Amino acid sequence: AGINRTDQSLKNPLLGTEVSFCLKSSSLPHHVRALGQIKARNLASCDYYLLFRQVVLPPEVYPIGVLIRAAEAILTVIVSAWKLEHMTKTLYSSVRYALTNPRVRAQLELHIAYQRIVGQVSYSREADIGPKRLGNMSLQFVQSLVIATIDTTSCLMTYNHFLAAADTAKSRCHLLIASVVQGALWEQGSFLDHIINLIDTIDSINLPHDDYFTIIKSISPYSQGLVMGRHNVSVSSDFASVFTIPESCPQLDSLLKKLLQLDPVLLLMVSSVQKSWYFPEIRMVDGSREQLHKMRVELETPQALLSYGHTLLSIFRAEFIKGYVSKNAKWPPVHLLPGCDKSIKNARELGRWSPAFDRRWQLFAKVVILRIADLDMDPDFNDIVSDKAIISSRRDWVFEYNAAAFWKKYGERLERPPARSGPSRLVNALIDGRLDNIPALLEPFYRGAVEFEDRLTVLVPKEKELKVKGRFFSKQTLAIRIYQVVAEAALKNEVMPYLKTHSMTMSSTALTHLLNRLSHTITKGDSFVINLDYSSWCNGFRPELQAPICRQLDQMFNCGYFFRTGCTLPCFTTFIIQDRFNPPYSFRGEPVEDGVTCAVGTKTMGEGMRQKLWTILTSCWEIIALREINVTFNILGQGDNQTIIIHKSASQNNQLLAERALGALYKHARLAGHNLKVEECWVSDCLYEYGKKLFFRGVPVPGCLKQLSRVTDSTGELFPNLYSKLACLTSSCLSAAMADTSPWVALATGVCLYLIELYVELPPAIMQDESLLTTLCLVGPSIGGLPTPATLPSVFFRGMSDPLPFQLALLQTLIKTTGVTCSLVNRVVKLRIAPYPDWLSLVTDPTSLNIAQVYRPERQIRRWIEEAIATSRIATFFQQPLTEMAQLLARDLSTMMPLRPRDMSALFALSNVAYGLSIIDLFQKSSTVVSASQAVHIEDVALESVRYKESIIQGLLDTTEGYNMQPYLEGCTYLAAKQLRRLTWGRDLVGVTMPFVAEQFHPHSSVGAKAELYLDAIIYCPQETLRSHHLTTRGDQPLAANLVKDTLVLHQWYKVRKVTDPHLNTLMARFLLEKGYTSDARPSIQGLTGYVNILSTWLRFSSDYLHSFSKSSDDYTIHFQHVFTYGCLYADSVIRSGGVISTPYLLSASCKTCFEKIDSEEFVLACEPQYRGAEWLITKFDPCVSASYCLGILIGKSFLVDIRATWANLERFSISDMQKLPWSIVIRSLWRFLIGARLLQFEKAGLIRMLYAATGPTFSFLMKVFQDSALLMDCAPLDRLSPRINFHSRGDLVAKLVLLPFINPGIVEIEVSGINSKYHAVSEANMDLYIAAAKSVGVKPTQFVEETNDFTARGHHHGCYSLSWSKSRNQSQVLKMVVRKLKLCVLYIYPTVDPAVALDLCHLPALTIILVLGGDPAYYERLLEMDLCGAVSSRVDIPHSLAARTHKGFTIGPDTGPGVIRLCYAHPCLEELEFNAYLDSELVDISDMCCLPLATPCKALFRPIYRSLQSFRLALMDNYSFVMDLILIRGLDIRPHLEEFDELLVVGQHILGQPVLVEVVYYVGVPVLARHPWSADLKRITVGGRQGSLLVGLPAGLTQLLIID
Amino acid sequence: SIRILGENIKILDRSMKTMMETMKLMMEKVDLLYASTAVGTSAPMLPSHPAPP
Amino acid sequence: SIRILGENIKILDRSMKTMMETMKLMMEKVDLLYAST
Amino acid sequence: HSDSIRILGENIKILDRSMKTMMETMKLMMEKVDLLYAST
Amino acid sequence: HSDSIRILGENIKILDRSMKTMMETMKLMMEKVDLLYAST
Ligand SMILES: [Zn+2]
Ligand SMILES: [Zn+2]
Repeated sequence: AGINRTDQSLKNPLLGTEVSFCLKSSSLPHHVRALGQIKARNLASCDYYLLFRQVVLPPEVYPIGVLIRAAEAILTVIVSAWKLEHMTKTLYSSVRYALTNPRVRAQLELHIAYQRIVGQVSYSREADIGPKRLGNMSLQFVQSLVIATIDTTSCLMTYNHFLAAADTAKSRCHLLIASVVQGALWEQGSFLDHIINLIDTIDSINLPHDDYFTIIKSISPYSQGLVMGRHNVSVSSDFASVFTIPESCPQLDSLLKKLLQLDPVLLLMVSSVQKSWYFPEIRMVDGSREQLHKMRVELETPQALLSYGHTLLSIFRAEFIKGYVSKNAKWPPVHLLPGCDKSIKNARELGRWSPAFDRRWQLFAKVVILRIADLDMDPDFNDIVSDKAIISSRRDWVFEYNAAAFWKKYGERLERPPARSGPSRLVNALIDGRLDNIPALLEPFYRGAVEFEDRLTVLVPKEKELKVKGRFFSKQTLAIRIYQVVAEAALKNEVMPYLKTHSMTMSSTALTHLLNRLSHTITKGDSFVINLDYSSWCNGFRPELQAPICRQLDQMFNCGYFFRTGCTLPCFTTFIIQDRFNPPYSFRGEPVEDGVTCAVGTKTMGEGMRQKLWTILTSCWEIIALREINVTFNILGQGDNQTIIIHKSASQNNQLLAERALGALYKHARLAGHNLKVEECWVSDCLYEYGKKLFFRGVPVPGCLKQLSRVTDSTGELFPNLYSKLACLTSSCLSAAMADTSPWVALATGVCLYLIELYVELPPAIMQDESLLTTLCLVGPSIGGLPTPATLPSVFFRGMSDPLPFQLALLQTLIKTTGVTCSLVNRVVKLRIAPYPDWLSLVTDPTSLNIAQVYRPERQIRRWIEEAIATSRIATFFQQPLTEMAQLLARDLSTMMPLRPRDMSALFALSNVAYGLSIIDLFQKSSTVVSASQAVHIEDVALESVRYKESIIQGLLDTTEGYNMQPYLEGCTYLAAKQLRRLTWGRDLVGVTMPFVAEQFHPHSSVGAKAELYLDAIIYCPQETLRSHHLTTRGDQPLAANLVKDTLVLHQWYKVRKVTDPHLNTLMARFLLEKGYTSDARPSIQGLTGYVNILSTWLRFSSDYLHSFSKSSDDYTIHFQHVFTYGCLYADSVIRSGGVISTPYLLSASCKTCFEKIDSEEFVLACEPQYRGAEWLITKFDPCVSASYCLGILIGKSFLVDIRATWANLERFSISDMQKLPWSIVIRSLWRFLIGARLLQFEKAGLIRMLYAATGPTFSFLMKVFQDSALLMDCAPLDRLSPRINFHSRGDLVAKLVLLPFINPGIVEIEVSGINSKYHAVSEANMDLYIAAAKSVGVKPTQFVEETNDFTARGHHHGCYSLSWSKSRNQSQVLKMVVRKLKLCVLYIYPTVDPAVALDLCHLPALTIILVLGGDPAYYERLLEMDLCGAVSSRVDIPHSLAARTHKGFTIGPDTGPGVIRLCYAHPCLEELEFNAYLDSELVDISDMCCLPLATPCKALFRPIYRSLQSFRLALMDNYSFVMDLILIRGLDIRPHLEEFDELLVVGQHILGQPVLVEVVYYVGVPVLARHPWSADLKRITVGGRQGSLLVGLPAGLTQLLIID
Repeated sequence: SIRILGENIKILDRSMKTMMETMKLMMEKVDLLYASTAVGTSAPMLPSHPAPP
Repeated sequence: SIRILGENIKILDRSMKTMMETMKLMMEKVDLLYAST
Repeated sequence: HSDSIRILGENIKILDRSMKTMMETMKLMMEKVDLLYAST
Repeated sequence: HSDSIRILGENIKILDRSMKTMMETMKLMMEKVDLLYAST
């Protein structure tokens, strides 16, 4: 009758309340059939774990050797598709060894038997199925209850307990397979033996279940306590000694201590697994009362809580005002309180931040933040869609529980539980028409009135969490979910970038910087890292001190009583406990509060609710508690777990500082409503966890034991089938490997469970043939087959990729390597094309083809859900099928002259049509659990399940082919993908071809490579030999209105490249008209994947593709993050295989055809649209110089904040477009910002201090744009400036160039006339628009050779200078003369030479440079970073230099060797021979090569010391004028700058005629400068190591500097 | 006559910026007692007036 | 100069309108403080 | 200055009407906030 | 038209008087609301 045994995997809580109902006082027939099958010796529902330990199976009961050989074949094809023969053996030998070890094979054949029984009882309407033999037990299933008996002892359980047994065998299949693979893929030995001993120990504990599972829960905190108690050099902690593991189980204590003595990291990985053993029920009778109590505990008096919360308001106002001054660069309005400090009012009027405000937060209790922005009522569309189910109202709570349990507990039938009572999905009820008007939805929340149907939260225990009393997650109503999304988006968009604590937690660059501050301060050991884990962080927030920071948040966003709703709303919502077959009693349709099954109103909201508020609140109490004790500190706040860097002060020792800090934290956090024990909240200097990743001394433990053994709900929103079981396994491996799991272990486990899932749901005729299993594995979802964990490269890379060449490469490797004919592949695939193009599936998914596979679940999809919601503004959305307008618009887009599906999808997403299709797609894929499409219409889709099983049987067994895929699979794969796209769509597709990067780049090693053979390559190089410790410890090298705005962005993108199409502009105007805007024109606008990034801190890389693709102005279809990630994963795979990365390697191109230039062609639409607008789907001067002028002032305001501590994120721009921009205007705009700023005495000191040294992220960016400098020569200030001042280094040159308005008024008056008022009015938000005009209209920079001294034969002496300011000039002089003497076309230089010396060898014309890098781009990056003319980028042969390890010619850099250039003399060109250059370990006279007349010179020659004296006299005026200002600069110690000015003074004193003293007494005071003392206040400065027209027009200070003493 | 009166309007504006700040201080003391006393036995709270965004 | 201070007195009126709307949002919570206490 | 002075007087008069209404609001809110120690 | 300028200048003086008597009552309801928050 009723359909039974719904779930195929566990997604429900585990209580034997149904078992207690069957065992006590029942009369229903299913309890009668369950009581009749149990034996006399019956284990209870708590003791199901004792049954399955004793279960031995008759060995090799399933002949799964076909699956073993298939796993070896599949994994061989996968890891040969990446062309990796070393890591293949460590996978298939490990997979074989798991399938050979008797305990692991016993668990896996147990799992095959379990899931075969599940697949034979899933959706069985028959009440009792026959007894089936599993191992040695006999299984019998009645209703939702399972009876298992081994020999004489039976165990009655629910079907969720049987699924917990099945998923426990599945979990141990995960854990043992991943343990054998990890022991194969990690340098320490295989811990499979320790897992077997741990399983035997955990199964051998004969204790009562609650204390037993307390041991199982506390296996991880006690292990962390052991690691702490062994490795706390700075502190002493009582964290380990509380847990009773030595007293309850001596064997497990011995095992844990043994694991401690082997490796703490491996102990943490073994501790990290959650429910790989038997699922520890949910323990409602004690554990739920614990949780419902932890929620509502009261720990502190309300007066102290409110006083401390107002102190939190003081610090939050101080931090947000600091953020607003730092970001908006102007002050927010400041109150004038009688009793306010006058310093705050003076800081308001001056417009600058006071350093004394940091340690004095209390005065900010008088000063608030005025309204700065408006609240966005409509939410972001992407974050509402997934990862959380809802309840529709308060009437939909009865669906989760069983009516029979309510009948046996209270005698009632739970008010019709099969009543649906509205659509239970999130987004189906969201745009149902009730709640589609989101501003009117949150208008009650804007009023603060909450609907009675909203206030209900369902608390659900989750499978696979190591806690045993049951951690619950929050499941609220739709309106509260929309409220949470809007509030968290409003905090993330605006509040977090201002706050200095949480701009770290949002911005990835600041997160990297703060994690680096974590890493350096934990490796030095000076600053301690406390990990303050709160047991009830989600439950410790109170109504009295939630200290919600919401008050102020409400005033800044121009709303009233919106954010203040979200602190009382923890107490508004009624919390109920979802228990399977254990319902809370219904009073009047609502559950009644008992303290066990339901708690009507708790003082907190749950987990994941009000997260963004509560993180800032916790950070506020940590800032107060640590600034009352005067320490320096940084906070990372994950939420429930907190990590604080605290720096050691000189006043207190480290242990005393930490004990005082913990006393202060306990005192203030007790006033924060979080009463903390020593065992609950603990100090550390080694262990800290942020972002759900545990670090011990900066070593992250691999999560491969935890997230691989992590099951989701699965089979959601469809009929149960093989296709989405394999696709859901693929998504589980994806979500594991994005969140720090090794992709090789995840891929191998996915292959093994893929083959097990094939074994469960296929007849034995298929399963006896190895070739058919391999070919069924390697088809993929894109071309007409089953989804596989093999077929996504997104497991190894970012989210966006083109799967199609990778699918073709997997098939090609299947046909070529494994002995399978192509006709067999066509038999498996059966390629059937659609007769007509379904263009909507192209514009929604660019990579999707026109073909229709039968393995995909064929629900009606487009209209079935629409007919369901029509039967049950919903009319305006769904009276017209939007696929009609979508197909008409996309047919019009198909009449493009070049066809680009990315551009078609972009112009689709501009329309309201794609908004309607996204409404439809969320009605298709709601991502809720079971309750919207899995539950609805279940009778007619069980027949579809059997039909799809028979269909895959018929398709696999029938050898009749579909379309012959041999023409596609022959030849190259990118053309094959494009031709398949043309053949299924009827028209060729351009712009969507992203080739497989391993097909594109196939790695080798530099010692295995030949330089002239090998191609253009994007490679790495390590700094040390790497091992297991090097994978873990970090290294040196670093790591709607919006629719209207995007419509304007694409319209101005059309306008900026100067293309006008009447059809395209007409269609874009139609888009503006349907959005409600009448006017046609409106004037308005190295992180990698994180898993493998730690290895990349030891590695170095750059974009070395410039010899094939970057030299053209056209862009290409190369994604460089994917190339870098592939190189990191190859290094990671070689390390984990057992070898080491000592020799640097290479990623060289193998498929030269596969690189596709994207066409520089605009698209013209041939056909006018027939859309005519909708208006129902929505309810309510040349640009190059302006972009240059915005770029200059943007660099100026970026440099402005660096002296206070890029700023405007300038690093997210391509270097090529910046090189296209004219940089004459940028330098004038950079100069004028400091004139317009007029900074005070203190900031001008920092401008001198930090920029003469090579420091600054903005400074490094402006070096990066000037890395090749044709921008420097074409700039009109700089050819004038180069005679004037003495540029010392490039770091000196750029710093002098930016600070010229501050240091010299003379240069300002030359360029003061080039000011324009309308260029001030051009905003920065147009600049990233206008840089597109640089891309197409803007010509490339000339890359001109600013020729230095070419040194051929003889010539007249012009000075012959090369780094004469600091370095030994003769060292580079003799190198230029040696390479001209040898007449080398090709020159070799080792990285031991100073990079500025090997810089000057690249300015010689007709000299190809092949540096002996051996793999290292760092040396070439340094000597590219030293140039000022850009000629180094043209004469260094990067593919020959970058991949060559050994010496192949004349090498500069070895100290002694064959074929090695190594480092009186009456020579006119050089006055002396400082360095003797030896060739072939032999001395050769250098003097024959002399100078020549030259062109305009690069910055190696230093134009001021050349023949011109008037510019050097101007320089002698300028440096004394600099020093007179800098003495007057307050807080600036002029020791190095006085030394620079004194070097200029000695260079002047050679010309002034007075004798030069070697040591000058040089009395310095205020400013006057002379050797003789003018007055007593002058200070002696010790400098060692040291016509008449210049006297005309000489200042009096230089007259003092003229005469000695 | 116009300029001295314009200075008086500047005094009006300088006091008005202070008046904008006084109320914005003075919400945040009863804001936290509305936050505080939310003990939530049955949790009904009825706000006074509707508000436009 | 008359029109400049004419707009300047109008923005002074707009600020008073916004303060009145915000201070009536202040009213809705002491009313529920009389019920929650 | 036939048109500017009259509308200037009206634009000052509308603020004169507005600030007395907010003064009445301030008196009403003073009446509300004197009940705070009547509850606590 | 300088006579109406003097009339609206007197109105500016009335606006100044109203702003001062709003500062007074805001100070009183500053004091009362601030002495609320210590007791709860
Ligand atoms: Zn190719
Ligand atoms: Zn250069």
